[PDB]
Amino acid sequence: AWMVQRSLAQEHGIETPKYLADLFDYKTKRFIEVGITKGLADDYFWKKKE
Amino acid sequence: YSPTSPSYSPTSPSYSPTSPS
Amino acid sequence: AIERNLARMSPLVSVTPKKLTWEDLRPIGPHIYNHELPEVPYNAFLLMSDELGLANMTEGKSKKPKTLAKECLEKYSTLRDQTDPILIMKSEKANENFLWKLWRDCVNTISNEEMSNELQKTNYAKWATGDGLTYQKIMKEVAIDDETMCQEEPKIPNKCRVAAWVQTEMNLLSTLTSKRALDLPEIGPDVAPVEHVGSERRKYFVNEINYCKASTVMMKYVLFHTSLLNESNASMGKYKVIPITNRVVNEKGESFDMLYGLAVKGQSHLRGDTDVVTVVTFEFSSTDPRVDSGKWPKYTVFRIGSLFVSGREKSVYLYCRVNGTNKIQMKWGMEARRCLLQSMQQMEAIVEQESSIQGYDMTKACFKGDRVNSPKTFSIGTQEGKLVKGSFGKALRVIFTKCLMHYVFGNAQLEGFSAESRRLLLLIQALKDRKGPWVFDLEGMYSGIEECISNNPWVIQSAYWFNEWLGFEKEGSKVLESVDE
Amino acid sequence: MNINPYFLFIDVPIQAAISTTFPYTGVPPYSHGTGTGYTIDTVIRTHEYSNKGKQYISDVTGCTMVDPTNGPLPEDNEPSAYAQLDCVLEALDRMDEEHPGLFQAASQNAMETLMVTTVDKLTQGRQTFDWTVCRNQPAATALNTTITSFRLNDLNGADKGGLIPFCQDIIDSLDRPEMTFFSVKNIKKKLPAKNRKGFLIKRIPMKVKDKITKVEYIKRALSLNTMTKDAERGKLKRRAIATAGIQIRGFVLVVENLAKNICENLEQSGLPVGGNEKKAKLSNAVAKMLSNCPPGGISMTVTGDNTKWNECLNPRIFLAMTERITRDSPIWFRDFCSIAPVLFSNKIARLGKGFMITSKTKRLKAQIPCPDLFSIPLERYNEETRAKLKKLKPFFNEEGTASLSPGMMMGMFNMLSTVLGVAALGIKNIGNKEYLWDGLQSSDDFALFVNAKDEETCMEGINDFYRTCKLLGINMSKKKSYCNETGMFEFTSMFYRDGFVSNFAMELPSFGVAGVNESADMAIGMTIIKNNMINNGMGPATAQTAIQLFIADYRYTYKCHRGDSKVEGKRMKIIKELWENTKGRDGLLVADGGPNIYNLRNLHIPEIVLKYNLMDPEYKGRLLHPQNPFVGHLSIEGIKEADITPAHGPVKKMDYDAVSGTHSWRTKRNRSILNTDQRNMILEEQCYAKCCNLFEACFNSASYRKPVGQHSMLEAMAHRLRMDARLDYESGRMSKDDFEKAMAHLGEIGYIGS
Amino acid sequence: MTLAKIELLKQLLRDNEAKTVLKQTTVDQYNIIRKFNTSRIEKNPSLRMKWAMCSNFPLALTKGDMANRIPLEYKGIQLKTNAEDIGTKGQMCSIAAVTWWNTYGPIGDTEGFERVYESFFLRKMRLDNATWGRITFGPVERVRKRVLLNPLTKEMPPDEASNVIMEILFPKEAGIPRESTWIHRELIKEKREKLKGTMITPIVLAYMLERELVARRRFLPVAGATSAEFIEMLHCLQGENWRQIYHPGGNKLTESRSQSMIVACRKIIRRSIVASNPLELAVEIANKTVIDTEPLKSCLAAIDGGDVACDIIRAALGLKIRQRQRFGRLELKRISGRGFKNDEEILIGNGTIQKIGIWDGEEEFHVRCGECRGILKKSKMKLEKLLINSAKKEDMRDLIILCMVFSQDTRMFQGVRGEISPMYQLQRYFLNRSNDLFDQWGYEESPKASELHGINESMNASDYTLKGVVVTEKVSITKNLSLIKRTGEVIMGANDVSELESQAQLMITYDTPKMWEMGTTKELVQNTYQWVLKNLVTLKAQFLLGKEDMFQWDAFEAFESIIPQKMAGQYSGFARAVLKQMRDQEVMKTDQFIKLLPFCFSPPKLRSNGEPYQFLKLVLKGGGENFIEVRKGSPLFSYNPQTEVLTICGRMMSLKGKIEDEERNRSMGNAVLAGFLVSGKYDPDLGDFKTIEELEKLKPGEKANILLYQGKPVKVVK
RNA sequence: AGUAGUAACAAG
Repeated sequence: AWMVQRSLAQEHGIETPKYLADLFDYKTKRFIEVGITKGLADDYFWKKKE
Repeated sequence: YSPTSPSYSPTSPSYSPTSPS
Repeated sequence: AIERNLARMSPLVSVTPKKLTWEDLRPIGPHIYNHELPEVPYNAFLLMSDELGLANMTEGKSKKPKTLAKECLEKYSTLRDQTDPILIMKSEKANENFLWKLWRDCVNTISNEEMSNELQKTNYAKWATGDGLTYQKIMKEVAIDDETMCQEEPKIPNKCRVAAWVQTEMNLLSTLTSKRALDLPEIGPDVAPVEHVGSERRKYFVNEINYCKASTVMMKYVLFHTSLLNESNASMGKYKVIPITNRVVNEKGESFDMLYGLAVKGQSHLRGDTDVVTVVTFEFSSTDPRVDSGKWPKYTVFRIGSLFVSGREKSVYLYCRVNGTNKIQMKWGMEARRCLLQSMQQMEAIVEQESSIQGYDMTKACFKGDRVNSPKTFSIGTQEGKLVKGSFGKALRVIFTKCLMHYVFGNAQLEGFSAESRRLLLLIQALKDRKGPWVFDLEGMYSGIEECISNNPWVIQSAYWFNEWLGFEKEGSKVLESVDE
Repeated sequence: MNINPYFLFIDVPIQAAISTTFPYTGVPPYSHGTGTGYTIDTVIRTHEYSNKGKQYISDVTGCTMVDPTNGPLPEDNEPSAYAQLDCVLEALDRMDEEHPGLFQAASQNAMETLMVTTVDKLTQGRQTFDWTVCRNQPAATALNTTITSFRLNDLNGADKGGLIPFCQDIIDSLDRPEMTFFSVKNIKKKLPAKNRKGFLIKRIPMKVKDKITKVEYIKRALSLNTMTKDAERGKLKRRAIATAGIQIRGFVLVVENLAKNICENLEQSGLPVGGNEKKAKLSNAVAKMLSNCPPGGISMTVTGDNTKWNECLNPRIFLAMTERITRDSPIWFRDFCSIAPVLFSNKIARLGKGFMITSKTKRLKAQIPCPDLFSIPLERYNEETRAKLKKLKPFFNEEGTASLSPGMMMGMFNMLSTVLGVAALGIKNIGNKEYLWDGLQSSDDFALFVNAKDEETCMEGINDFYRTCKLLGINMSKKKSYCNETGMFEFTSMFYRDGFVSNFAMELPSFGVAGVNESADMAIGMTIIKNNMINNGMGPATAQTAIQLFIADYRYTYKCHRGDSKVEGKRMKIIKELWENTKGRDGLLVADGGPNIYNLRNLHIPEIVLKYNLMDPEYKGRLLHPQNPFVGHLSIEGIKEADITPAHGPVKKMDYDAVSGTHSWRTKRNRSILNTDQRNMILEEQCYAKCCNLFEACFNSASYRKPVGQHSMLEAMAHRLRMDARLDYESGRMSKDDFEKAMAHLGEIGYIGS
Repeated sequence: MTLAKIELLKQLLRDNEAKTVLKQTTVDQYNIIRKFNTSRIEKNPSLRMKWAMCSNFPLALTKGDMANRIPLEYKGIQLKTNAEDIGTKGQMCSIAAVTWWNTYGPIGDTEGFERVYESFFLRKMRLDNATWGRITFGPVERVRKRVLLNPLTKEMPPDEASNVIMEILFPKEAGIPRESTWIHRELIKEKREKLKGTMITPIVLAYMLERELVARRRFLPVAGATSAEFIEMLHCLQGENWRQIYHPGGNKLTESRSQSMIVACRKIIRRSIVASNPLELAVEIANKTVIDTEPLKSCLAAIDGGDVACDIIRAALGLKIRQRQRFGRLELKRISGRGFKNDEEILIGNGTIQKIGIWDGEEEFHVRCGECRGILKKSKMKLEKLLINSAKKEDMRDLIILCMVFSQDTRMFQGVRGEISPMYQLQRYFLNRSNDLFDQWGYEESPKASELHGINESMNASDYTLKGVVVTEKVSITKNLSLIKRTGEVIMGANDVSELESQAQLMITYDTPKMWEMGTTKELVQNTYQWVLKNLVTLKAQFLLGKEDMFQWDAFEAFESIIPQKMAGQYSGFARAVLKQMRDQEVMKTDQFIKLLPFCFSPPKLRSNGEPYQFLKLVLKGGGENFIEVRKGSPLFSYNPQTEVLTICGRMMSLKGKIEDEERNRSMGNAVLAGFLVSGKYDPDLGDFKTIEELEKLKPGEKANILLYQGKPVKVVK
């Protein structure tokens, strides 16, 4: 997981995120974090945005 | 001098006797 | 619990303290004075003080061992050509004929126009080398069913007495000669004053040893084992004639190739490190074996001729002996130069201490003296029962020889003896220091020493020397028992 | 005038000339043939010191077990194994008082280290007994053959990575009704030969699968391999030594780690401290006891030696030590620490090759293996063996092994046995008598300092110490121990006389050519000189002569004499050409027939670095060729580490500084056994090597940092190369065709791995 | 590269054995199979090499294109194994093959070599740019200390260093990002550029990076030069019996100069203090002392730090005194007040009793921490005021804890949880974990003034701030080395200088024939007694003529400096008495004369009743072995009448020809107690051997039993 | 024979 993340980040000249990403979009060239919450999406969004 | 030469050792403290004359 | 058990434990469980006195220190191995026992025979791989090298000027080069031996034998043609020798001495189980034939085969091979130093596996070579002497390995089932097949009783090292020659060796090997054999390579040039100090010291320390008889004997052992180990690996299947040689340098710096004799390397399929290869040594000597016959029971000695040595015809004998070695002994032989370091370190430490006191390098002062300081002397030996003092160089030359003897006569007997007698040495020191030493089982301590005194010429002589020195230490102690009374 | 070398001691104190008493230019003693004679001696003696204890039959192995612990107190001064649990516990309680929280601290650190410890840690051991081939192999080999064989019996705890789940499989394997394992068996092919017997037996070893029963396996897992110790110094007679299996190593590691933590914080432990740190510690301890001496009283030092140390020490006592040390620990960790002593309590000694019977008349010899030791009447053995085998009978097992419940033949508890020794030192006094004792303890070696009013009262303290030790199963040698007023003593071959004196002879054999390679050996050789100048009182004159001697030895060993020498040789022929072809000959290494430029001041500078600026750029280019074929796959250990063998002690690894070049080579593996075809064993070696090299091709860090993961090597290699490929194609390093080929190949690999 | 690896994996997976290994072996288990070895292990490597070098093809060849560039033979010499000999063993080569490669082989790229092996090349330039002073022959007291073997580029913990090397060599495999990457960003960047474009194996790069980042510390015998740059030349610096002056090349740290500065100043004061006019001698020595190559005066003037000793020497040399203290990451400069340290066994809140130093008196300090500048005010075991300027969270977090740790507040000592110089250990404890110490303090109100504000544990502004938070020199020196203000207030004294004897990081030299007077106890003892032995003839003659001027011979002043200030005078009283007694009663003992003469220098101190103090042993400074025995031999001084040898600190000197014949039979009992002489032999009726106490509480005329040493009891009369 | 020394090698 980390080898992939560090290969991708180093290839596309982007900062290696301190945490382990869930997906990487090759078109956008950005790491993605997926979230499954049993409450409010906006609550989970801003709590993981911090 | 040369290390093996006795004069290579520095002049040591020497007790010289005292006399008022 | 501890005090409970300690209370009920028997008084028979005791550490039996005994305050040591000089009187308690009886001589070690008193059997070495028993004249019923055989005097310990010479058992070294090569001759030492009794060596004779046939000298031949080197034309600068380091030519082939076969070539340099050939060229040396050509100059002493009379000794080389002798075919009618007088048998002087015969070893109990030695075949004189077979040995002489093997010597002639060696001389004839080394002197021939071929580059090969291989001997044909003749009936005499086969006998000398121990051809086909290993027992056949049969199947365990056959052996179990065979009633006559028993586990053999082990051979035990025989109990011997003091031999006068072991003293003679020490005396003559620690003596100065006109020749230098050391092959010391170059070091980088000196920059640091301490580097200059070491180099100026080496001129005293290295030259003292280099000129002494022991150094030349050491180099012969070193160079022979070096060639023998290479021959043993390179020519496992072949019987090979190997010269016993040395490159010696006189006072003017002239080089001479010495030929001490020829050796026959037998078959050498040396798989294990302890596996034996038979080496048959044919070494020249001026020494008549009849003068001290107790030294020479392992040797078959021919008289091969004569040399004019100092306005006198001196007789030349050929000492022949079936010997053996393994890979380990050869490798330690190849490393025997380190005898220099053990002796040099011990004596340089005294110079460094002496320099600490005076404030300048006391090397020259210790050796030869200077305008301020008298030459440093040491108790060196005994003459007509009286204690004789000798020089710093002599003391260096004694330790160096002693350290060569540790290699030449090194084994489990010397290992055990040196380790166990060291306790006694330190106890004696405690009495000398007036530090009131106590022992727990003195007679058990002597047992561990004395079980190591058997047939090792160096152990037996070391035991003799220990007792001699102990006697003089006991006499000295009488000066201390009067102090503050 | 007759020279007497002992007359030196008239002018120089024995300690001041102690080096001259070590004959370390001599050949150290080697054993020939069998060690069965010596091993059987150990089995008999070990049982002689415990025979008055409880004797019973193991209901696990059927072995004859002897328990001297809590046995009857001895009534003589012979070696006693009758250690009293109470006294051991009282000794450990008095340590716990003097070091509050040490036992729990040590237990915590050891436990936390274990929770972090991975299985690969077990590869750092030396020679290990491999139960699968009933021979000694390297630790890493024995571990692998155990892990792979364990897979055949549904034991995959090793795959988790941590030591604990592997150790769980080891104890769980003892419950398996049958054990299938990978063994080795050789095919015999009778060929002709030019010898008396007329023929030859060419063996071809091949990997097989073998099945053994639970009891048979338990016996193998509890078994020690025995051989004779070679090249041991200061001893007339040889002794048996033992090697343990891989199973117990994980448990021993933790128990020794526990004991190390305790030992580190004990003021009187000479372990695990070593060299200059030990000397300082001992020197401080001597200065303390000297100053803390009662005025008008006397201080005395026992130069202490223990006898039958391993023979008399008892696993059951160590089991108690682990129990009392791990008092406030989780039950799992207390249970973990309990296993190594328990496996030792039920250990079985393998008796070696057996005895050789011969006919001097018929010139025949035969090896009688241990199973068949009693297949012949004992009248056909010599008096010594006939006596041994008669005393062995009760402890002898049908399959040629011996039961050995008491004693510690393998050793391996050096720290825990030191903790036990320091416990005795810790008592200090008995019955409020007018004396105090203290000391230093390094395994079986001890110095005891005793303070009192007179030496008579000091002797009472020494006698009380002597007796106290017997209660812990420790036997002070009365033959080899001696006492004197404080100022001089000997401890682990270090000699004190108003301070520790130099003992140069001890280090002498280490000055030789190490036998790693001509590059490493040059660094090692110069470093040994450098270090002996610092530590062992080697003066500048001797140091410089050492440089000469080393170069002489080096040149003859590696057949690399000076290019301007007229020395014959195959290498020398090319050296002579290199000498002529080279302009800057100062730049040539000694190994290339170059001059020696090493002196005292530059001993610490790698030879290539010293000569670099003096080198010809063609020579320098060849010497340091980045893709040279002499340097193989280098490990971080490969470049820095080298096993150096001292005269006295265990074989330790030392660091050296050398530039990697064409002289940094490696000798072919010892696959040179007479009338043996190793083709199967070599292929196995090459298979693992291929897999590991290709893994290092994908993961370049593997050589440096230990790779982590419980997933397959292939899964890791595939994922890496898939990303490599994609990002090589999307960057334009790889062509569209190559990408399609790569992804097609990866598709086949993806299928093979699932 | 990538395709080649994938193609090679497919070829490898064709082998069903390899397929099994790759599938079954976990990434963890790579580390096990990497070391797999079924070959019989070599027990004698030194022998095996001497053996193998005599064989035809002992070396292993790496299969490749470069191996093939080596011919089968050269001018008859077989270089590598024949193609018909390869198979189920591999291709081997002779040692001659290596020689052939170094003679006629391919010439490879060596670009970056010097940058890869920078560590080793600096080691060489340090030697090449070095200067060598004199070698001198005299006693060297070496101490075994844990020292750094080699200088480092930037020292790190191994785990930290490991990560930095991963970022430099193998970034894709570096794993979880670490904060160290940002800290060492300028190192990484620099190393990447140096190790760009080199073809040398990355494992070699990794090792050589590990060499200059991971430290190697060992116990070695040292003598006043502890810095790695000296340690790497330690073999040439000294033995037990000689010293070699060595100035290494390259630049040295200021912290190394500062540490040596302090050691030098402490040594000058310790020798000066014992002189009549310490200030005169202090100035004489200080002027002629050099720290490596820099004069002491230059270092003191250049470095803004040190201790009491440094300031005292500064005042003596006419330099402005600094009152700078460095408490790890806190830098203080005295504003007002004076503090004295009193080591007392204070009970600490974890559950142990540690001997910590209580600083008495009310002091004000000029504290500083990067951005933070403040004025502190501490009393005995308390903090009263602390006026600090506004700065970053990180810069304030340090200063606020550091101020409350250095003040040694009683709340801090009673707030320790877990197993921990003892004071500096508390700094590194409460810096890592701070949420333990703030709970064991208490909070108070914040001031609502114009400039005043308060902060809490969350590193931000709050009303629950810590208790006491408030956020917004022409000196003279006496003969006795006391620093006095114009008002008469002494602000520093000789008695304020640390007693701690430590090893200088840089080699200190004294450009004076008096340099020997700056020796350690064992050095001074050895030299002093050597001076006595060198002048024994005149010294002994003059003493027997009735003169006692030798008692106060300059040569003995240095010796006095290593006698504890308490006992020096009392020892002299005893020594002079015992000496006078020996000549006055014609009971002379030359060994005892030599032993005690140096102790006669100090101004004598006699008992209240006017008789001298009696002594069993004379204790000198340093370890427990540093004492002289009056009756007995000691580690420092022992005489053997058997061989007339005098051992001083291991060195043996002959007294042959310096001993009176009638002296050898003379008992030492006459020269052991002041105002006592040998009456006769041991008298059991007089009871046990009398103690020094009982011997001092004896009325003149009475007899007593004395034990000189084991087995020498003597009856003595007063 | 010899090496060696409590048991081997003197080819397998």
